[PDB]
Amino acid sequence: RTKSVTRPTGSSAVITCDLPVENAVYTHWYLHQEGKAPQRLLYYDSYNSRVVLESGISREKYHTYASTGKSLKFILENLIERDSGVYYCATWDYKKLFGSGTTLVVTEDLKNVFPPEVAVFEPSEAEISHTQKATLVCLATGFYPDHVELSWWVNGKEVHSGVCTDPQPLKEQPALNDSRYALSSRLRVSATFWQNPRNHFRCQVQFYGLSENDEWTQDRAKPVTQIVSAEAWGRAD
Amino acid sequence: DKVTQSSPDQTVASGSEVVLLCTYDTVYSNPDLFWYRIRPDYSFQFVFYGDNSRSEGADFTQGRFSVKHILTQKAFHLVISPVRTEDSATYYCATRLWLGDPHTDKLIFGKGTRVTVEPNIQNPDPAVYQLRDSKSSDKSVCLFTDFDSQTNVSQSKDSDVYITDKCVLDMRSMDFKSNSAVAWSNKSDFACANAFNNSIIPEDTFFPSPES
Amino acid sequence: MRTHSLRYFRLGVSDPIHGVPEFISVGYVDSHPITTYDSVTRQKEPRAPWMAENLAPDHWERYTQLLRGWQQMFKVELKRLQRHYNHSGSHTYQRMIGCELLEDGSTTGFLQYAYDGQDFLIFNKDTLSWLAVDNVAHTIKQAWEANQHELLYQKNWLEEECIAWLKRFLEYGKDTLQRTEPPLVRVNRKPGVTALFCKAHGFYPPEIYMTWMKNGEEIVQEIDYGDILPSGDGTYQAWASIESSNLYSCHVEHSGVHMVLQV
Amino acid sequence: IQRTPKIQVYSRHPAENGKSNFLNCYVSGFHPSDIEVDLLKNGERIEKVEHSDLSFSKDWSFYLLYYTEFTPTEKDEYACRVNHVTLSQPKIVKWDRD
Ligand SMILES: *[C@@H](C)/C=N/c1c(NC[C@H](O)[C@H](O)[C@H](O)CO)[nH]c(=O)[nH]c1=O
Repeated sequence: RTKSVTRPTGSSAVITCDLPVENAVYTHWYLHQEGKAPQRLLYYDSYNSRVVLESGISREKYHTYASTGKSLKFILENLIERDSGVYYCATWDYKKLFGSGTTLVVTEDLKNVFPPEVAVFEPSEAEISHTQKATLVCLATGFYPDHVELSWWVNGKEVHSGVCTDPQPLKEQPALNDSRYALSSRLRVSATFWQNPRNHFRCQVQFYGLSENDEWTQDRAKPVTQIVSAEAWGRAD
Repeated sequence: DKVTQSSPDQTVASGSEVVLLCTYDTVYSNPDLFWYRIRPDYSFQFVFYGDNSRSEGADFTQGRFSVKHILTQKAFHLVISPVRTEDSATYYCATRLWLGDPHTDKLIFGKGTRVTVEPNIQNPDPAVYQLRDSKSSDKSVCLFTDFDSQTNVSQSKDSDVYITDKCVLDMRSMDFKSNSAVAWSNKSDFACANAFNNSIIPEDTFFPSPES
Repeated sequence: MRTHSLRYFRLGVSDPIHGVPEFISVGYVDSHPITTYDSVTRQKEPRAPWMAENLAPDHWERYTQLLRGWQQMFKVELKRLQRHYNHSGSHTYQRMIGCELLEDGSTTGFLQYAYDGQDFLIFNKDTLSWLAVDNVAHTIKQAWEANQHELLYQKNWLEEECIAWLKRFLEYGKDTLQRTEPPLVRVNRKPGVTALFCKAHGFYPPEIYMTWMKNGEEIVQEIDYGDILPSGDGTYQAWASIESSNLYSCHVEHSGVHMVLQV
Repeated sequence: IQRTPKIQVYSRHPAENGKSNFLNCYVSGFHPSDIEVDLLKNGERIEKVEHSDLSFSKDWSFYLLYYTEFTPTEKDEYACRVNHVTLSQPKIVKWDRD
C-alpha cells in the first residue's frame, strides 16, 4: 500500500498522499528515518492556501500540487542522501491518522545502480521426506538501491500465508562504501501441494528504479522501475 | 517538550509480557499522550491514547494492550500481556503540542523501542538441507530450518559465503510456524555440512546425505 | 485534578425590543466569557486578553462566517417553531453545546436545544439519538435523525475536539484559570439566641465544603447555609451558621486543603 | 413557563463604616432576559454603576452583577431596584449591614 521512489541527488521528487479522504482542511507531512524519531516536516493549510513549515527547514525545499478533488502531492527539491526515508501524510479525524506513506531513496551517483537478478530454488527431497512440507527459495542479487519489493504468486495469485521475506538485505562487499545487495525469501507449502504439477509458483520482485524522464548514457541497459521474476512448476517425482 | 524511550530493543517470546518505557516532560498540566507503532511493512498505526484521567485504545488491541500512566513519576508505559508474533514492530510514544487550532497540532515522538517476538517451537527439528538450484543459476543453497528460536544465527566465517539471519515462516492453513536461514556461495569446496560451522549448532541437527 | 468545563451558548428572540439584538452567541470556559458574536457586530470578538495572543487571525474570520450561517439557521428554526406552535408575539430560542472534564476522571458531552426556557431536544451521543419532549419536537427529531453523518460529526466534536479546545484554552489562560487563591475564614457572633458565623472570602475556585463539628462529632444538620456569591474582584465568598455553653468548630475544604478553626 | 429573578445585595469586602469598598447586586435565575437594574443611595438612584456582561446558565437561565464603589455610612441607605416582565411593579430589596 506504500508507494516507493528512487531519485538522483539534486533532482526533485513527487509524493502523493494515500489517505481515506482526498482533501482535508489541514494536511500534515512527517518524515521517518531508521535511526531517529519521526518528525513533522510541515503541514498544508487549505484556507490560507499555504504551507506552514518548521524552523529548521528552508522555504524553497518543499511545495504542494494540491489538485482539487484528488489526493494532495508534496514535491521535494535538490535531493540529498540524507533526505532518504519514508514520508507520511497525516490528518486529524480520531487521532493522527497517518497515510500509507511513500518510501524515498536518493543517490549521489547514478552510475552504480543495477537491477536485481531473481532465481528460484526448488525444495530438497529430504525435507519432503522428513517433514512432508516443501520450501521454495527466492534469491535476488546484484541491486544497489535497496528499494525492492518481493512477493510470491501461486497460480497467478498473490499469497500472504506461508511467505517470509528477509527484512534487511546483505552486501556482497562489506568493505565497500557503495556495495550491492542480496535478499532472500521463502515460501513453505504442504508437500502434496508442491508435488502437484498443475500448481505454478512464481517469485516476483518489483524493482524501483528510474523513470522515462531520466536519461541514460551507458553501454548497459536502463535500470528503469520494472518487475523481475522467476518461476517453477510442481514436480511429482 | 521532550519525550524519551529509555527501554532498549528487546526480543521476547510468543507468550511473555512486554513493557515499554516512555517518559515525558511537558509544561502541560493534562497532556495528551500517544503510543503508535511502525510495522516491518511500514504501516503507521495508533495503539493507545492516554491523558491523566482516561485512556482509549485501538480496536485491534482486544484487551491485550494496556497503559500504565503514573503522574507522580511522569511515566507513560505500554504493556502487552498476551504478546504475539504479529506485534513485532518498532514502537514510538508521542505527545500533542497545542498549536492554535486542534487540527494544526504537532506530535513529538521518542527515538523508538524495537520489539522482536520470537516464536515458540514446540518440537524443534533442526535440519540443514541442500536445495538444488534451477539451471538458471549455478549457486548452491543450504537451508537451515525447524530450529528453536533460542538458537542464534552467526554470520559467515568469510566473505566467500553469504549467510542471512533468522526468519519466521507461518503456515496459517496448518497453523504451524517455523524458523529459517539461508546460506549460499559459489566456491568449489562448498558443502551444507560446513556451511554453518561459524554458528552454535544444536547437537541433534539433521545432516542429510547428498546421495539421497 | 479540578473540574473544568467548556460551553457555547446561542440565543435568539423574535421581534425583540429596539435595544435587544436578534441573535447572540458566546462561549464560556469555567463560567468565564471567552468569545462574543451578535447580530449587531456581525463579527466574532474575544473577551480574554490571552485569547488573541495565541490564536491566528484567520480563526476569527472563519468563525465569524460560520457564525453568520449559524445565525441564519437559528432564525429559521425559531420562525418554524413559532409557526408550528401557533405562537405570536416575542418568544425565545436557546442552544447549549459543550463538554466537561470532571475531577473524578469521567468526561461528558452535551448538546441541548430549548424553547421558551424549557428543554426541547437533548442529544444523546452514546446512542447517537435526540430525545424530544413534544410531537412538534418529534417531527424535527425524525428530520435530524434522518441525517446520520451530521450526528457522527457532532459526536466526534463533543468527544474529541471540545476536550482539545478546552485543554489548549486552559494552557493559554493558565495564569487566570489554573491559579488558586486561598479563602479567608472568619467567625462572627452577631437574634434572640445569636448564631455563630463562619465566613470564607476571596477564593477563586468556587468549590468549597463548609461544615460544623462539636468536639470531633459532626452536627446532625442544624447548619443554616448561605449562597456562595462572587466578589467584584474575580473571587468568591460564602457563609454558614449553626446555632448553650457548648463548644463548636468550623471546618472548610477548598482545592484539596482541609482547614479547621477550633473556636 | 417563566421564572422570576433572584435578588442578592451585598458588599465586596466586610463593610466598615467610612471605608471605600464595593456594593454588589447579583440577579440570577430569570428566564425572560429583559430586566432593568438600578442601585439606590438614600432612596435615590446611583449613577456611577459598573457591571459585567450578561451570562448564561446551564438551566436556560441568566445571571448578572451590578457593582459600584462607595463609602458606607450608617446614615446612608443602600438598595437594589429591579424591574422584570414577571413583576407587576419593579421590586426593591434593601441591604442589611448585619
Ligand atoms: C468561536 C470558536 C466560536 N465558536 C462558537 C461555537 N463553536 C464550535 C462548536 O463546535 C459549534 O457550535 C458546533 O460544532 C455546532 O454544531 N459554537 C457556538 O455555539 N458558538 C460560538 O460562538
